[PDB]
Amino acid sequence: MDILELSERLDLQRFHSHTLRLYRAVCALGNNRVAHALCSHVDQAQLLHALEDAHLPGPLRAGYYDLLISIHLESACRSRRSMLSEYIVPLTPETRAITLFPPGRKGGNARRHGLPGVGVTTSLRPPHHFSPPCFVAALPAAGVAEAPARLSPAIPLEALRDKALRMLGEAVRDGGQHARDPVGGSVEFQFVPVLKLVSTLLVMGIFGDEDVKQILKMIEPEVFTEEDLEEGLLQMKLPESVKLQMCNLLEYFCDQELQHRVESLAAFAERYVDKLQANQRSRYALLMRAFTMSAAETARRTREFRSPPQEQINMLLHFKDEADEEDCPLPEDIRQDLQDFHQDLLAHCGIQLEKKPQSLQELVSHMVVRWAQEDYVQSPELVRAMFSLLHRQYDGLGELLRALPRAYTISPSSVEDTMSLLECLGQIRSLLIVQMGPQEENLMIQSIGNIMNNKVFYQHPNLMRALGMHETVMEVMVNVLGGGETKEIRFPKMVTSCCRFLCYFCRISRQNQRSMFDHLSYLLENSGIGLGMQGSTPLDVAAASVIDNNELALALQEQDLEKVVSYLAGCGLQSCPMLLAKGYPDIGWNPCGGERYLDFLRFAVFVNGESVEENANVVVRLLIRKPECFGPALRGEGGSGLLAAIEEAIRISEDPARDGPRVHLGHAIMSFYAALIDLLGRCAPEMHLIQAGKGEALRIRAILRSLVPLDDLVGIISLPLQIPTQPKMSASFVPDHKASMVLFLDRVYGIENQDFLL
Amino acid sequence: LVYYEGGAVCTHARSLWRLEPLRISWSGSHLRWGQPLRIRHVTTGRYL
Amino acid sequence: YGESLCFVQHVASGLWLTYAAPDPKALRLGVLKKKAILHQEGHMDDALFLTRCQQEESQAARMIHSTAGLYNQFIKGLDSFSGKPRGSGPPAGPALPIEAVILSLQDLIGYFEPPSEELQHEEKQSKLRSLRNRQSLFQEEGMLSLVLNCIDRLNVYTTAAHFAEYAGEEAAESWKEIVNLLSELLASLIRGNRANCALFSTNLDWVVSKLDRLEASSGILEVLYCVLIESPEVLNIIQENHIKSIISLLDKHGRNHKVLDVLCSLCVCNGVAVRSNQDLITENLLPGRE
Amino acid sequence: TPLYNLPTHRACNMFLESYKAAWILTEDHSFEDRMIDDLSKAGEQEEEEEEVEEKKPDPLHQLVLHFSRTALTEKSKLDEDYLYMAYADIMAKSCHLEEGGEEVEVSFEEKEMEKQRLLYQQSRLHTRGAAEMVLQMISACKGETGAMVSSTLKLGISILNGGNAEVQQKMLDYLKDKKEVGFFQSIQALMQTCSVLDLNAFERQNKAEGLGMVNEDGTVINRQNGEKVMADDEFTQDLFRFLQLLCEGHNNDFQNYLRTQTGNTTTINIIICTVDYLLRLQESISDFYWYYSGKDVIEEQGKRNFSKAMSVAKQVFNSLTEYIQGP
Amino acid sequence: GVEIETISPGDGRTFPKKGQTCVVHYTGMLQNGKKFDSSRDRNKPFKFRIGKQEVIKGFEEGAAQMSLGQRAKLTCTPDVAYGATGHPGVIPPNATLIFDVELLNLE
Repeated sequence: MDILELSERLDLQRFHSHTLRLYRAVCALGNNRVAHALCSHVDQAQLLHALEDAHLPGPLRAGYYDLLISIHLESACRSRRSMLSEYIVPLTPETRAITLFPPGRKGGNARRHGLPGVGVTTSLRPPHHFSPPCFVAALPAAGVAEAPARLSPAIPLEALRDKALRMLGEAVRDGGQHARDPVGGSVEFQFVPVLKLVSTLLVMGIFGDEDVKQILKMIEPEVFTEEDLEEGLLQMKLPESVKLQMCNLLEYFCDQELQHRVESLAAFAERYVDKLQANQRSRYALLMRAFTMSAAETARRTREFRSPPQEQINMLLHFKDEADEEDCPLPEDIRQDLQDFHQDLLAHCGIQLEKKPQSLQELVSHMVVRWAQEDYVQSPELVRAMFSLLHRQYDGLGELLRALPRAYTISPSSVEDTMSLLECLGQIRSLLIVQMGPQEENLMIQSIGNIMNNKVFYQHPNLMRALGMHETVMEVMVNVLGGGETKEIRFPKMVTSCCRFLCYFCRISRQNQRSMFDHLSYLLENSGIGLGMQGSTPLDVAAASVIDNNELALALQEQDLEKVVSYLAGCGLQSCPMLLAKGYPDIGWNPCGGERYLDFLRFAVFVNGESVEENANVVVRLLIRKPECFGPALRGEGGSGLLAAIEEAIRISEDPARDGPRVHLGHAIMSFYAALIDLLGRCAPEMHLIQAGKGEALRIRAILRSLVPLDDLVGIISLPLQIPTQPKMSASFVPDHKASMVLFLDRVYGIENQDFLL
Repeated sequence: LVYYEGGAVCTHARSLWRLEPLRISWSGSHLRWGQPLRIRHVTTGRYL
Repeated sequence: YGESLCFVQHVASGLWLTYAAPDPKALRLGVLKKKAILHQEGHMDDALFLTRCQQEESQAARMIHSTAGLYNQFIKGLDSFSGKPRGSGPPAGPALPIEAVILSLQDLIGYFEPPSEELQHEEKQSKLRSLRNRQSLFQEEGMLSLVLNCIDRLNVYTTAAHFAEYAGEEAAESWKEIVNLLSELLASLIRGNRANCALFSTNLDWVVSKLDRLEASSGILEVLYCVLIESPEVLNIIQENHIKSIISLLDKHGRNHKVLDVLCSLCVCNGVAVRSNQDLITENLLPGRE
Repeated sequence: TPLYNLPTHRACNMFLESYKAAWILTEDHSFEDRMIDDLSKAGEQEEEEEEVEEKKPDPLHQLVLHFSRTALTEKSKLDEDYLYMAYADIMAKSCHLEEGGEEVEVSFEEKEMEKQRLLYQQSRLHTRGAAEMVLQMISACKGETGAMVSSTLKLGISILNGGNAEVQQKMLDYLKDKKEVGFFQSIQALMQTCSVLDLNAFERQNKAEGLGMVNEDGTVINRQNGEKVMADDEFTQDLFRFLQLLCEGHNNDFQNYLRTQTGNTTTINIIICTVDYLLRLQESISDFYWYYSGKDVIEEQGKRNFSKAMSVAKQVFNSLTEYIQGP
Repeated sequence: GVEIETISPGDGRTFPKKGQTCVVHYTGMLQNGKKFDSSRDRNKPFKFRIGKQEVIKGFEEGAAQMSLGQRAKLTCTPDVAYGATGHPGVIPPNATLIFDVELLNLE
């Protein structure tokens, strides 16, 4: 039976259209293997003949057009739309030629703005890399190996481009005839899916300049070059569903106008900063030739050099924009050019300073108002889209100002490495949406590995702060960490890779740590982990954020500090059940878990070789209560001192029978107490500033000396250690951790006469 | 049994009680202090 | 109401009721249940005040009590003659309340019917909130366990005419109506509310196993459709045998767009794909081509 | 370090930043009034006419009803909704134009004429269509101190200015009709989180300000010292301003309802809660006096901080007065 | 292994030689089934080089047993073809495959 019997097809086409729903479903978001399989059931020729035909019932026409979008064009469109919100501009001679000036008519700012999207974009974005279909190729004999499976099935795009231009014109012309048998049984069925196709192909950006000029023609003959008559599509009365797709098309044109605007801004920036820096060179040289030393000349000469580039550019441009109070260090000639450019930019926008607007900006404003007069709408989505389009036009300064933070220029030379970076980022963003599984884990590490060890990630951290890549890595990490249950640790390798990348990202620059500081409360909430897996952990990156800031350390809230020590309370009670499954029989405490938390607590305080008083104060108040665990040894309810516990640990160290069969419990206890006194010794009140008069220092030092009194450090430091030339591992005892005890004595106690002699 | 549960059960239909005075005539009169009455769990149909 | 701070005691003893909190550590760290055993003098903080309930919940509670009593009588009757062969004659003294149960099922499905979409937005939202509340009030006290037990007890028989003997020959015709209306009633509960399907997601194996009979008609099928729509978290639990059962249903009961919508909803989660069930359904369904 | 001999691409990145902060962020918009005028003036086309007295909503009315429909949806946390920020500010600045846009003593005729062209502007905006739109989303915003409450409240100040007895009737009748308990709970939650004079944070920030060390020419990226100590001057003033302008006119009906709701199950009694916020501010500012009592001369930063606190204190005193002005 | 049933017109002498391209116009067909793949409808010659061992064994074996111009009806067994588990999502398990090829290949 032909795809045609409408009387008999009333029952059958319901089932068949819903089966096309299944076909589009299994070709889900970001799947290509199934899509290649579906190419057998529906080939290219069947699909193309469905595009050309005009006898369908109409639901199938929408379904078949949508199936074309679902198989081939879905993946590329989603990826390129995600990267469409970036405005990287490489520096090239072709870049410098671009300007707001229309090409072939002087004074074009007074006239129209050319046309939208016709101009060359030269924006940094990647290709698509389709692959063709076949079913006569040998399967991969080896494993998956995190392979891409497929790129996407391919189609000859030139055929689709020339086709899609055609029946749009035919449909518009037939609508201009105003017939009474629309294709598919209704006008909206005629116009919806065809406009869906051409809307997606605009996002592909595979239309010629003449092609987008042509597509601008039949909307209406208003946006026309200087150089029934196919009356405009907008002028026609047409229902709401089609109107939504019209909003999508106009949104694409507004994005092209914005991208052209910001691109021409970068083109202006390169020439302007080059000539400005040459004038700075010549002015400094003029000073060098005829300095004629005086106090005032030294003031100007010092302020030119000693000030950083930040204030230099800020002052240079601040003086330019003023109501005659310029005090310009530069001549009026450059300032006139800059004012002309700024006036041209403002003239390009809606600010100017019968019913023939002759421009996109005024045209769509009148159009959306005209739609709002008649036909009181009922689709909520149409309302949101329409008013989103309307506000965007007149507040062109707002749109521009919102776009410029994520704009960023780069050299001609480094464009090639950005392809590796951007395509890997597209892999990451595409893999974000899919539910997690073993195959994508191995694939995801490849993207992280290449981008981490690229080269370009080392340079330009402002670009890395743009694009939300740190948020993106955080977004993938929270999903695997999410669930709430302790057994939500499925795929426990992505956490290590993510934390490793974030740790390296913080070290690149200070402002990256400022960006990462906002999530710091969340990271320590999930700090409870197995406490012993190799590699990085969430707690480690949390410590790495605030390592060497000296202002973020002040910014820590009390709620953050009480949480980690609340976890430290359980370390003394619990027995570390992971090592119970390992084989170690029973220990009341958890030195291994405690050491990591104490390390992060260490990094709070010794910022740049000092000791911040505020965080130290809160730490010492909290440390009285929750470290009352770790048995009665240090609690004071018992009496086994540090020397007693260390001697006991040495007894376990030489005797492997008592401990179980990397980790050793005796070495663990040694390391735990050495780290604990490292924290306690480090957070003394200053060195001598506040100690010589302020009361807080005296109170803190008195309580500090009471817990670990003298005549116990001297015994512990005086103890021997096995010193071989046969050799013994450092994982039994350490000499550096003996030196950790010395740090307490230097800051807290001091020495008058006799401790030095002993 | 009966328990003084928290606020989670406040919206539910578990804590429903019916105040049934003794005599049939004018049962829905204005209740007063010290008036004898009876409690009826409407959901289960039982009496405290 | 609002401000009484009243106290209550017995008419005879006059012994004040109050909590005491005598519990051990185990209840103390767990639930905060306080058995209000009465004793002499009570406590100082025994004051109480009253809050009146709205019209809907009292009515719903009474319907819950009546339906629970009727269905408990039904379950007791069915269990009375379950494990008992019986010859040519009546089964026992107390016959089942067939007509009362049928009218109950009809009125209950009429009660939970959703509002008309043509109605205005605000009152539609209010009716939706009222329906969600009523579903929560019914589901918290139970009535899924009773319905599940009833349908499971009924589905021991398979003929729907002959082998359903122990109920009576009079109940030959009523069995199909009972099972269909019970499935529709379960559908009426499970519609819309997130909490109901979130609780009911445990019975995925039970419902998918039940899809093997004409008496287990498309009511349970669209129940599963609603469950997959509203409770997407259950989508990870699905295995290959469930997909094979669904495809077997499609083959056994002819072409049906409802199963296609079921599989389409099953394919994709809430804004998230699932490669596993995608590959499974793609392997099972398409390449056979028959 | 010299500005010259730098990379050519680096200077472009510098240039856009300074140009963004130099020419852009300059008041050249001059289109806020045109939106409200253009949307509402075209009630219907000259040719377009139902001619059966079946009037339909205007464009502006449709815009308001979309947000009101969005607010009524059942949800826990409200979405960001960056579109709403635009139309909220665009609407609010229109009525702000009369009072803000426009020594010499103004004439009686000019002042009365200035009182006019504001009730008409307010009537253009929100006496019909958006009276309850502002009130609805406050109830939706249950406890968040985010930008939702800030932008909505700024619109609420704009429409109620002068007293707007029509608007008070609309607001009060809607809120009394629906029995929507939770709005006053949202106000209570908002009021509890208001900032006060924290001396510990001020001392820490004073040490931070004392640490004037530069960092890659980025010392002043977070050396503000104003965003740390109060952080809530605008929002706190706008909140209590809204409560003032609800009962600017001597109603003695809205005031009674605000004191104690009748039909609702629970009564919040906001008027006492304002006293609690004042008492918190009293203890905070009193402690600041003790910190500076020993010191003779007051720091410039200290006086600036104290003036900010004093301005907020003034606004709460006036808002407190309007609950009892009129017997 | 392979049992072709050739058709007369063409050269019939120039066999394929190792390590060279072989144009085709294959149109698949399942045994007692339906078409699943073809290149005539797709309008592409599907060039491939013999020797690299990328195509299925049966197709290259059938191409080896013929020459330029002649059409044929290739047959393939499940072991030679995918038929151990099958190509996923299109071919079922334990399949038996049919092909027929025309070409204008270079050598």
